[PDB]
Amino acid sequence: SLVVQEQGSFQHILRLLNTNVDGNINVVYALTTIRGVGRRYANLVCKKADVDLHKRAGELTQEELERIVQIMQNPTHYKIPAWFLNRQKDVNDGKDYHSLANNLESKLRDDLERLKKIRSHRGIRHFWGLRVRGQHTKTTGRRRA
Amino acid sequence: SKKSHKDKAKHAVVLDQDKFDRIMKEAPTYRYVSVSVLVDRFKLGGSLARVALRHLENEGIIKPVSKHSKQAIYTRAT
Amino acid sequence: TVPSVQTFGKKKSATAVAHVKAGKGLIKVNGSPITLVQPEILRFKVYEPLLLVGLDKFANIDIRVKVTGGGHVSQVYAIRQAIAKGLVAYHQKFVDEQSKNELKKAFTSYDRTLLIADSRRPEPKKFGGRGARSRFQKSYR
Amino acid sequence: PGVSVRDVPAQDFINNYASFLQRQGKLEVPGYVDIVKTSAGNELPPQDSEGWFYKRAASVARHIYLRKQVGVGKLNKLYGGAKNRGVRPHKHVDASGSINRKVLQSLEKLGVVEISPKGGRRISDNGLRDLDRIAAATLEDEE
Amino acid sequence: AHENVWYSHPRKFGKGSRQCRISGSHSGLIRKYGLNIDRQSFREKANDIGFYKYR
Amino acid sequence: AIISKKRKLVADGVFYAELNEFFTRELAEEGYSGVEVRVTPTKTEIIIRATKVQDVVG
Amino acid sequence: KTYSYKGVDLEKLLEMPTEDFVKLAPARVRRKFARGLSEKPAGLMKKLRAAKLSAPENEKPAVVRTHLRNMIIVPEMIGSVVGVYNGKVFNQVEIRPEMVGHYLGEFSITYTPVRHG
Amino acid sequence: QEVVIHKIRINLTSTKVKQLENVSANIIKNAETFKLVKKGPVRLPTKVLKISTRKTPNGEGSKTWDTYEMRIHKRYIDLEAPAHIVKRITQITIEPGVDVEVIIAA
RNA sequence: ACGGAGCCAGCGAGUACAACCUUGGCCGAGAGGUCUGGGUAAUCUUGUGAAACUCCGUCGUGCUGGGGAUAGAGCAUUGUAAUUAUUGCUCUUCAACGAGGAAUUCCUAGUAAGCGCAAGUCAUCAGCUUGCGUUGAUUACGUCCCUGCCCUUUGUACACACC
Ligand SMILES: [Mg+2]
Ligand SMILES: [Mg+2]
Ligand SMILES: [Mg+2]
Ligand SMILES: [Mg+2]
Ligand SMILES: [Mg+2]
Ligand SMILES: [Mg+2]
Ligand SMILES: [Mg+2]
Ligand SMILES: [Mg+2]
Ligand SMILES: [Mg+2]
Ligand SMILES: [Mg+2]
Ligand SMILES: [Mg+2]
Ligand SMILES: [Mg+2]
Ligand SMILES: [Mg+2]
Repeated sequence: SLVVQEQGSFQHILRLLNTNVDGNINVVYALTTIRGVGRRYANLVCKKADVDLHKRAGELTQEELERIVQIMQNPTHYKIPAWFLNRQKDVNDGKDYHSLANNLESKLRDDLERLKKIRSHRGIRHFWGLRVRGQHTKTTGRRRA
Repeated sequence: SKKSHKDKAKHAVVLDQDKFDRIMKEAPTYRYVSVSVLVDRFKLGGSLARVALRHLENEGIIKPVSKHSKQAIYTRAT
Repeated sequence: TVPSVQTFGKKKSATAVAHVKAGKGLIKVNGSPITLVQPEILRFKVYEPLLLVGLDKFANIDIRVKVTGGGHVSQVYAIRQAIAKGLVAYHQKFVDEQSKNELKKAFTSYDRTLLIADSRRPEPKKFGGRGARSRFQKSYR
Repeated sequence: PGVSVRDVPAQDFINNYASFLQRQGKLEVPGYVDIVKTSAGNELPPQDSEGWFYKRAASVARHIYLRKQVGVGKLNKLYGGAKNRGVRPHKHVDASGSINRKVLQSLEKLGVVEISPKGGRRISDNGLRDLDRIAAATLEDEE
Repeated sequence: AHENVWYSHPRKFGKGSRQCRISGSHSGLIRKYGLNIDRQSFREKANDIGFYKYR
Repeated sequence: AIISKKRKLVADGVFYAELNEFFTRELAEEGYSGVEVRVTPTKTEIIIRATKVQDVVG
Repeated sequence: KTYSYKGVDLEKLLEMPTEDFVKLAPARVRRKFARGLSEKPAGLMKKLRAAKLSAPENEKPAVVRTHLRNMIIVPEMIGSVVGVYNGKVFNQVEIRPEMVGHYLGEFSITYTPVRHG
Repeated sequence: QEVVIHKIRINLTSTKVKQLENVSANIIKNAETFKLVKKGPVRLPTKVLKISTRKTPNGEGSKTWDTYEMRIHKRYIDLEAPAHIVKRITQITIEPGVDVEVIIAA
């Protein structure tokens, strides 16, 4: 039934991977705020972590929070396949990984400078900062700065 | 764009003991209470509003008359 | 053998054929009880013939209906026509024509399409647009 | 008196039969459950964490009971609605075939469905009796 | 025109793989039922073929 | 051969168009007027309506 | 870290069997090599092997002009000096270790980028 | 000696109707003349062929679209008849145009 | 909106001197693969079990689970050839967008609109077009006010004709 919900324990501010997460949102749809963590991946990591999907992110204790942040840092060990990974097969080492909030941003930037250093058509277009997937640019965007 | 919305939080999604008592007291004296009628009085966010509504349908505090999805009609019991 | 007749109703494409016999009051559309027509909205509409006649006026008459074509609610209106036409056909072939007159009077006093088929039908679409009587748009510049 | 599956509403019967399969420890659950969205067109995995597979299996059981026989591709075309193709107009996308194949294999293991001569899987005597039993149970639950 | 070079590109499929059987024009062909005629020589010879204005 | 009957009739129409266009192309000097095709159970007769019958026969 | 492509360093990639990299080399390369590719890359490969052999071990190999923009860099090509056909000039690409996987066309810009204003 | 029954079938196709009807009626009448049993000249749904073309040959102007169609009919007929009688019947009186096919269906 | 549960259509089209429609069964989460079967067609695809919609649940006003463009990483199929990303799938990133100025477009009943389906373009692709069906309305049922059209009368210094 309904719960009085642990008078004085409804936390509002959480710091997961230096992300200022709020608590009143649903757990999966609050963790989706963290970069590299989408709705689907957060939903799966919540299902594997045996915590209620309908349970809110404001009143969990720290043990579960740390258990999931462990789960979503080495996913493949926990019956998460190669897919569901932020950087599949990871073209640096061949070891499929799942980059996270700041790691995703840093590695995306590093890939951008790699594409510059290689001086590839895709990389040179990134240097310009234009359409790269080859679409028609007669009217695409027409305003970026 | 402009800071014209000025919309506050305006909702507490999960009840406390105080709001529990207010809900269980003001449950009668209202001929009609819905999900959004319950939201109107600022006492719940709204996702838990229907939770509280069905949880007031445990000892027949409020009788239901129509039980359609997204719209159930609840009238105080006497 | 048992007095039995066969009718049908239509809505835009939808065809509901009904076989009606002298039985013990069976209303089975697609081998299903009438209380269980899916839409959940126009359910009372299939009740419409029945409830204008009054179930007490037919209890040893049974009806089984096979239907196809059209949409859901078009299918429901085909059900309406099929049941009404079957009942009136049974009355006028076996009981009496005063009964047929009184049933037609009771029916036609409400939703005239109860016994008559909806005669107005979709028309072909044409070029120069995306509708049968619609044009794309004009620019001038 | 006599009762059949067609004589009870689809939704209440289907939920009740899914719960009935929930009670029995039968109907083996494949490994890749809890992970799959049952179709590419869907955006997020089923809200029902556990028991949704039993719901689909029950739906397969009733859906085979209605007609003569069906196949996994047929259910794939039926299962799954429209895919929000980003900006593109919503089309019809076939559901995941693996989930339906495993559902039908598990239903064969339960003996509620077997291989039909025409090609596909048709209802079984034991299976149709079980469906009649659960339909009677649901009908008596209603009244 | 070493035979291995000239005309070596395959035309199994695509626009240029089919001719009009009337003028050989690749543009605007009617491939339905293997008419293999373009739109307009077809509208010329269709009343002779058997197509007709009905609606 | 194994051809769809609808496609068989379409091919017959194309055949008729070819024959008529051909007979127009040559027999103008002999006054071509029309061509007819009768696919008989055994043979496939072709009739020529022409002005200069002496010339078309040769 | 010096450079790692897919876990194999430049030390092994420099002397690396091509097919053992075909087990690597994401889906498109695998499909290409599963269908087979053609004799023309074989000729190009032989020409570059000869050119690399004949280079005097301290100067970069001679420029080999090449029209095949549909080509992917094989591991056994690093350091080659190939002019890919931009249309007018076989604009130069010297085969860096990261060339592998990417196509030749990814470095020959067929259009000169536009300048407005 | 082919007196035994063969369950023969006659398929028909015609871009027109009048000659097809005449052929079917003639076949039925000949069968009655030799007094054979049959399934009636069951009609087949009008196989209508429609293809649309841009009526302009170049592509300018108000968008005009034209539709060219045929309508073919099959009308298959099965005969529980012996061999040579039905062969003689189906090899006589075939007016031009109407394509006829014969199958033993053995 | 998203999850589940129901489960209704029609026009089409479809392999031969070449390789289509694809059933059904094994696989893979998927796209997709494989084994076999029918169908030259009211037979088989297919009753194209189509969406929109119907019921029950989660979300509850916050650029929010709306919105999915823009970016990376992989896996697939077509193609001799996918790089300037062919296309589909997996994951993540999440833009602008608060029902939009002057103006302007289409429409009177199965009609507008919403929703799809099939066919044409086809190796592979649609945001397109052509046909089809589905949920199926508001508002007239009239007038020259605007834009024109028709017939008559009248005037003109116009006739390559009020540009
Ligand atoms: Mg241009
Ligand atoms: Mg429309
Ligand atoms: Mg559907
Ligand atoms: Mg669905
Ligand atoms: Mg829905
Ligand atoms: Mg939408
Ligand atoms: Mg969404
Ligand atoms: Mg149909
Ligand atoms: Mg957002
Ligand atoms: Mg829409
Ligand atoms: Mg076009
Ligand atoms: Mg003058
Ligand atoms: Mg002037």
